[PDB]
Amino acid sequence: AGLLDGKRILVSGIITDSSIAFHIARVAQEQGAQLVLTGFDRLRLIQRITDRLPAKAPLLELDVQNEEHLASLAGRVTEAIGAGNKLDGVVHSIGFMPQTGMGINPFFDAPYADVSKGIHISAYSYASMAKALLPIMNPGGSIVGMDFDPSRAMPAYNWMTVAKSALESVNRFVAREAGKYGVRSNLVAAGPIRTLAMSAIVGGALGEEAGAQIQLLEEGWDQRAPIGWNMKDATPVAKTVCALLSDWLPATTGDIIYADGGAHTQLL
Amino acid sequence: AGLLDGKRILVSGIITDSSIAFHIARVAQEQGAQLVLTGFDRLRLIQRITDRLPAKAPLLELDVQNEEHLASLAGRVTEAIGAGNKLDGVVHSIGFMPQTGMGINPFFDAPYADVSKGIHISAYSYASMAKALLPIMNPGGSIVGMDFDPSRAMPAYNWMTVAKSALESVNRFVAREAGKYGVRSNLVAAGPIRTLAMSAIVGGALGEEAGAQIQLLEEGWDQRAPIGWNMKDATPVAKTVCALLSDWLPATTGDIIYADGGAHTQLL
Amino acid sequence: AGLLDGKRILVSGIITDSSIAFHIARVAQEQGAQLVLTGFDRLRLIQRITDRLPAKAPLLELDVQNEEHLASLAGRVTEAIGAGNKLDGVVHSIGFMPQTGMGINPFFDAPYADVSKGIHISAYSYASMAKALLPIMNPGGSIVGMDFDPSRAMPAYNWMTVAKSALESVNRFVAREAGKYGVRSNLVAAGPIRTLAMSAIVGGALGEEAGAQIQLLEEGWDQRAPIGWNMKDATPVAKTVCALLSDWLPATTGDIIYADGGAHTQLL
Amino acid sequence: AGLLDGKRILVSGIITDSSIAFHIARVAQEQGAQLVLTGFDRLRLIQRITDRLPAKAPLLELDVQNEEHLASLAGRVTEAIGAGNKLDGVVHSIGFMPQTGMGINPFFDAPYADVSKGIHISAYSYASMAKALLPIMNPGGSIVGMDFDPSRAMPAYNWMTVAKSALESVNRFVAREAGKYGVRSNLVAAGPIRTLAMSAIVGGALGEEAGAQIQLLEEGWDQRAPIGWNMKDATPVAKTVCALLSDWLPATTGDIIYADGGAHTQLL
Ligand SMILES: NC(=O)c1ccc[n+]([C@@H]2O[C@H](COP(=O)([O-])OP(=O)(O)OC[C@H]3O[C@@H](n4cnc5c(N)ncnc54)[C@H](O)[C@@H]3O)[C@@H](O)[C@H]2O)c1
Ligand SMILES: NC(=O)c1ccc[n+]([C@@H]2O[C@H](COP(=O)([O-])OP(=O)(O)OC[C@H]3O[C@@H](n4cnc5c(N)ncnc54)[C@H](O)[C@@H]3O)[C@@H](O)[C@H]2O)c1
Ligand SMILES: NC(=O)c1ccc[n+]([C@@H]2O[C@H](COP(=O)([O-])OP(=O)(O)OC[C@H]3O[C@@H](n4cnc5c(N)ncnc54)[C@H](O)[C@@H]3O)[C@@H](O)[C@H]2O)c1
Ligand SMILES: NC(=O)c1ccc[n+]([C@@H]2O[C@H](COP(=O)([O-])OP(=O)(O)OC[C@H]3O[C@@H](n4cnc5c(N)ncnc54)[C@H](O)[C@@H]3O)[C@@H](O)[C@H]2O)c1
Ligand SMILES: Cc1cc(N)n(Cc2nnc(Nc3ccn(Cc4c(F)cccc4Cl)n3)s2)n1
Ligand SMILES: Cc1cc(N)n(Cc2nnc(Nc3ccn(Cc4c(F)cccc4Cl)n3)s2)n1
Ligand SMILES: Cc1cc(N)n(Cc2nnc(Nc3ccn(Cc4c(F)cccc4Cl)n3)s2)n1
Ligand SMILES: Cc1cc(N)n(Cc2nnc(Nc3ccn(Cc4c(F)cccc4Cl)n3)s2)n1
Repeated sequence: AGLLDGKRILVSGIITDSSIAFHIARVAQEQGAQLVLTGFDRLRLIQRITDRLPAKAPLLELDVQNEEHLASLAGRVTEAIGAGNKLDGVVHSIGFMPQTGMGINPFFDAPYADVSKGIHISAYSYASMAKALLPIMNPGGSIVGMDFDPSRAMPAYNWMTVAKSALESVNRFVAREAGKYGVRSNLVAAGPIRTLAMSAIVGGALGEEAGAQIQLLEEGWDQRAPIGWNMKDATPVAKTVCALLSDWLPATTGDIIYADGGAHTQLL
Repeated sequence: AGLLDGKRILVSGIITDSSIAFHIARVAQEQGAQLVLTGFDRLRLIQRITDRLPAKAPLLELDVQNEEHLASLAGRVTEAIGAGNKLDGVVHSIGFMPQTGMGINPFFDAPYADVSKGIHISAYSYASMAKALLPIMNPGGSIVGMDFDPSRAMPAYNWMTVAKSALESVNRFVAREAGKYGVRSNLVAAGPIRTLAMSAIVGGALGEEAGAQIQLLEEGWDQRAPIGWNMKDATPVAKTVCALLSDWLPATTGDIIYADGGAHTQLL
Repeated sequence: AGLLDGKRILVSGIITDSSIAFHIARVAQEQGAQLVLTGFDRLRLIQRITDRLPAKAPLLELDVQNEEHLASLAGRVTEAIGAGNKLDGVVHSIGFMPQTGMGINPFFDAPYADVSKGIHISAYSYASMAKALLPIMNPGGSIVGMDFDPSRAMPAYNWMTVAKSALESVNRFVAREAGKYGVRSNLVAAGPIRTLAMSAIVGGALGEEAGAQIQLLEEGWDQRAPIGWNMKDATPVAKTVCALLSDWLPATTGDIIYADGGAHTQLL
Repeated sequence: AGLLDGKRILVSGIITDSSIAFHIARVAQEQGAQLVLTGFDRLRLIQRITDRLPAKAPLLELDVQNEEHLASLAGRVTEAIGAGNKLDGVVHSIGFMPQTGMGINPFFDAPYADVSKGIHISAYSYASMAKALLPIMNPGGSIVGMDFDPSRAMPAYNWMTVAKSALESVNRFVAREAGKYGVRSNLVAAGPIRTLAMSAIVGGALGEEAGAQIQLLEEGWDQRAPIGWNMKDATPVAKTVCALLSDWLPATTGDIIYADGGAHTQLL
């Protein structure tokens, strides 16, 4: 049967059909999973997109910055999957950093209010989500988050790299808490993916240099990667999240699995 | 419709039914894989152990230190799986370090001839095996090897830790070579497993202190592991090797997946 | 004759004579450096403590959360060292995490407002300080910050570990900026030291079950440390900051130097 | 006075006036150290080179592969520095990998006899040297070895990268032993240095493709390094070894100090 056959999985972070979460949800559904989806702000738009998934799935509003949304989350999920049922998987595919903190603006010019908003959404919310959903998770369960290797500095990513460094630390502590429930907590450090936003930067939305920068990053990534890297294909990343959601990585927690073509293991 | 259905996989390193390779072979077979097994010396003695696996599998002699064994290996594998057939997976579960380099003997007292024998078997042979089998491997294939996290020094493991540090480097270069074939190369860094040598030291073979050191390591490993660690259970390790042998980790190469209960991510 | 002879160095973070910055200031002064000191809140207590240093040094108010304090900082430093003079070194020995995010309070119960305050002071302010002081720094100069190894999760440190993970990332980006000035940026990852909040008999934000855990950390640190760890001696840490402030580590930037007795390199 | 004033230091690995050890020996002597030098094979030539150092220093024969040379080493050093005197420092600047294991030959084609020779000289000998000299070292002493970051694979370096991975592991264990003597053990991970052999490759000794590979590595290194990288200047590397030989890094052992311009901390 499917790799996630009979598993109830919550998938957050679908905004467009280019979203890494859209591919995670598609592959999970193809693999037998029953999903609950969470969306933020543009809920009629998210619903129009989630309608294109292989199967029907409840859509729940979740702004990770809203305390009431988090407090009611477990209650709202239980109502959607049915009383007496628990989640076997949670996918955090949420990330945000204002333009002041990521892009063409100098590193020193990012106001802390902006950096703090980005760290809240990109790092702290991994713990928020785990706090809310662990009480309605089954033993053997899995929490997966999305990472972009922050171990070395790079142009443009700036405070998003700082936020991913914090996310990596948050994951290690979430694992400590999750373990009390028999639940694993891990990250998928993916190589660059051509989402709508990335296609817009490459296209010059923020100028020729920011575009050239992303194309240069992508070129070197495919070059270093012993098996190559196709930024236009999120399926290898989606498959890796599903591997972690499955029972096939049962002794891995507080960790990072690199779905990057093996680029991080090569210098040149 | 198991995880490795229709896959032809070579599994090296079975000596007892406690061997990590025995559990890898058992889980792979349970998951629909057609296996070729390689054994070191015994063969007749090894065959009686492989006979206890869920299904029949050809047993081939392979001493990684013997040049003729490696030269003839691909030819012998092809004969066993049938002309026109190729391997989809290779499992290197081979390791050895003489008592002089691993145990109660001081680190400075290990003669280089002994360290060299251990490095040959435990590290260099990962490249030797890849060299021999990559020409008879299919695109999308996977080479998996066994590691014991050498990133920090520890008592007793001494030169076996040094050998694993070399193994980790070898795997990153093997990935470069394997990529030319569409093949991934990765290591499963396992927590301590009660195999032949481990059960011997615990049992008192190198005295009361040495046995006590291993029991203390194991206690602390389970303590650190947010999901715990059972050194008497190789199934979580075997399942992880199968995840890497599958098509569910398609963008991971030259890497290390930690099947250690998440112990390496926790300080205390 | 001294290691920092003729060097003008700014030292932040003195509150008591137990403060790592007090020892950095003392060793730097012993080594020929001319200092400018920055203090926060209790500027009367700070002045009396700084009066105990081997030599006189101007004391300037600096709350890293106050925008005006940062905007006026370079101007105020220049006034103290004399027009036409620039800093050769900058020491960031600033850290803070509320009791909700560091201690016995559950990890999930730390409100983001508290975590954000801690990340602002402990991580973001390293960039804030570099932004303010780099325009008044000389080529060959050095920015040093204080880190506590966050690569593995641990009890009690909780969100302070998350903040140090962010600090490490901030340092790599600050190095990029500093390099444009011929200035190096590095962190000193110290072993635990009994400073104001760490205090067990007189003062301290550490009490009851948390105090028990920090005692287990202490003993563990010294056991792991091949050269031992004295939590009551900040001199080895102070000497390491001075090594980075000197011209003896001229090719090291965006890095971490561990003054921890070597504990981080040992498993057991 | 000098950074190594009154310190008795053994310096190995001088073969040409371009050798990293020649610069280490020159800077150490400039900084007040009294040295003992060890040379291999071409001792009349080594003497001619070492005659160009700022001060006279005894030259001792030491082939790290010769057991008698190691057994007699401490005795021979004591005779040179005078009875009752001990070394305060030891510099291991020894490295070798045959052309089959480093260069233009395929990674899989390196015979183990060649790899074993290279690992013996480049990694194992760090432990051999420490075994021999620790009994004649003073508390507070320092053992320093030379490294080239092997954490990521790269073209051409092949089995030398594998040997450096082993060296890094050896260092962590040597630290455990050294600590019993109050002696620190660390490695200096240097960026590429234009030694005679490097100038020969760049110049086309192993063909145009190999030259271009080295030139490309060096170009990328200077690019990533926030403070740049001059492969033609060994002084920043020599100064870093001296910082470790001094009393200014007293809490650092079993570690790696990167004298690489900060390159290893930057992706691009
Ligand atoms: N695209 C890449 O190259 C890449 C690489 C590695 C990791 N990632 C990470 O993958 C994740 C998904 O990003 P993506 O590339 O699919 O882009 P995306 O824009 O499709 O996804 C990010 C999601 O975060 C959601 N979000 C933002 N603020 C929120 C809030 N307050 N509450 C709830 N949801 C909120 C958005 O609605 C969106 O659905 C992010 O964590 C991102 O950092 C992306
Ligand atoms: N047991 C643990 O705690 C642990 C932890 C991490 C990694 N590992 C690694 O897992 C692997 C398997 O070891 P194990 O623990 O299952 O024990 P094991 O004793 O059952 O297996 C090691 C195997 O190596 C084989 N071997 C030795 N020399 C050989 C040679 N010259 N040619 C061919 N084969 C040779 C032996 O025949 C044996 O089957 C090793 O690489 C080991 O280092 C073990
Ligand atoms: N003590 C340890 O075990 C240890 C270990 C590793 C790193 N460190 C780090 O060393 C540094 C120095 O801390 P310490 O241990 O000497 O203790 P400390 O309490 O004496 O020093 C922390 C300093 O931060 C200052 N500070 C707090 N909020 C501030 C603000 N808003 N603006 C400006 N200054 C502010 C305080 O006034 C104080 O001087 C910190 O960054 C700490 O995280 C400490
Ligand atoms: N040049 C670089 O790009 C670079 C970068 C990082 C590290 N390193 C390392 O720095 C060290 C110094 O090498 P270098 O580049 O200055 O070149 P080098 O050739 O001048 O020095 C290497 C030394 O090893 C000695 N040696 C070889 N076999 C020996 C044996 N059996 N016994 C004793 N000595 C022996 C040689 O005589 C020579 O003095 C080596 O460890 C090298 O790996 C070099
Ligand atoms: C790790 C990662 C990668 C991506 N795309 N995400 C999701 C995002 N979350 N917040 C973002 N905000 C911003 C501010 C500016 N940009 C555009 C831009 C850039 F300037 C430089 C590089 C890439 C991009 Cl897309 N995106 S992007 N997370
Ligand atoms: C990482 C790992 C674990 C196991 N079982 N292997 C396979 C081996 N290959 N050669 C070995 N040789 C020897 C010599 C002595 N011992 C026993 C011992 C010890 F003294 C100290 C620590 C642990 C052990 Cl098991 N094992 S163990 N590799
Ligand atoms: C890495 C480090 C060490 C120290 N002293 N600092 C500076 C600080 N800044 N704010 C702090 N605030 C707090 C809240 C509670 N405590 C006490 C406590 C604990 F409960 C558990 C562990 C350690 C400690 Cl110290 N300190 S500590 N940074
Ligand atoms: C880490 C490091 C760098 C250097 N030069 N050393 C010292 C050496 N020890 N043995 C060496 N042997 C060999 C075999 C072939 N080459 C030439 C060559 C190459 F093919 C590829 C790259 C660089 C060079 Cl120089 N050097 S070089 N250690």
